[PDB]
Amino acid sequence: MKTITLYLDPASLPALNQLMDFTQNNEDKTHPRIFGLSRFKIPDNIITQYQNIHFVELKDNRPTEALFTILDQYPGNIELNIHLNIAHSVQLIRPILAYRFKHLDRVSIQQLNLYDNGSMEYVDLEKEENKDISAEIKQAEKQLSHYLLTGKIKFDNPTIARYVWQSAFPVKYHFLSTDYFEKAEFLQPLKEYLAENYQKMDWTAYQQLTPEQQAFYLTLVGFNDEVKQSLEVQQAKFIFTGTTTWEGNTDVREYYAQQQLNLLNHFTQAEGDLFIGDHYKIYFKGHPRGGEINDYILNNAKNITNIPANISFEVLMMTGLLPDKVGGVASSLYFSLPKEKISHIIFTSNKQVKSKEDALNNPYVKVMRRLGIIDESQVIFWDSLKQLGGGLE
Repeated sequence: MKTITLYLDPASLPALNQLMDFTQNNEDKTHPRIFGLSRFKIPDNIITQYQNIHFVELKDNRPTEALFTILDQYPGNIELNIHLNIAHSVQLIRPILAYRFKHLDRVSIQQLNLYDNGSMEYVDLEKEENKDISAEIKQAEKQLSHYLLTGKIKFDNPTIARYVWQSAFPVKYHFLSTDYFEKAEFLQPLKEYLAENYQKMDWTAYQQLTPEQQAFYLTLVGFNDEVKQSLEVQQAKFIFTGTTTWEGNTDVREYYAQQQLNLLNHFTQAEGDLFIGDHYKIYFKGHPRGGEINDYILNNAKNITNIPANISFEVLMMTGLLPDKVGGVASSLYFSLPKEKISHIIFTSNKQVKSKEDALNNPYVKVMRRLGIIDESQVIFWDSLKQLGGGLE
């Protein structure tokens, strides 16, 4: 038999873990590998070090049928070692299970490794409170058995279905928040069911790699030496999280840049309501779609160091380079952060959030509040902050 390893993820955090897995096994130059990581282009000069390495696109959270052509190149008995995004696991595995169904004499599933997308999974699990979780699990197990057999996907509970793979295959889950599973009383039947099949995401894997593997990993994830050096200064560090625009009663994008500068001043200036201290070196993490707003902010906040948007907070955590403090405009990204690193999260106006009270009801904010990761006082509504000038700095 031949093992083929498939790395599938439309998002970021599962791919970062899967690229770490690849790096840990990167002395094996010929192990068949299929990469379907929509957000990560593996550089040519890595690809050409490997044989039997293949690439598939994802569409609508499934590998395209081009996957079948690759698997057809392995005519013997093949075992699939599959890495997946938990939230998207059902769609991602569908063409794999379709291929298995068609080649049942030679294709088997060796094991699954599944990784959180992010706050998604937790926001979705919260919607299942008050259900009979034991009964939801058992029904999903039966519907998965039908899926693996007849090929008909229908889950009464798509959220719980993400967690019943052990009923069919060997599986390991890698969770952003094991505390959630262990402290959400309503999920105790699921926590017990998952048994030894889950662990916390391994944020220190990078530190155990050889120096050459560390460099390899940084190349895989697009974390170049310029940005890395900028984050190794022996000083306290604060990252401001930028946004795009919000409901400010104007379409003028410059207004939203100026207002984000005002929010930044409340962290950087002693006069600010959110003052972090004069001893922090300031960084800016623009929203990936901020575009020219990010240029406006960088230009008018002179002493700030830009962190490009492709460098996620998780890859900073994966490499041990998270700053000491993070604050600014809110996003579900904050769910991934250690509690000690979160300063203040500022909510802007939209359809669902028009006040601090609304912000406290935000779905990921609610999970974080239950887990004790933030206090309500760390949640700020944007227009509660007065206009504040910058400094000569």
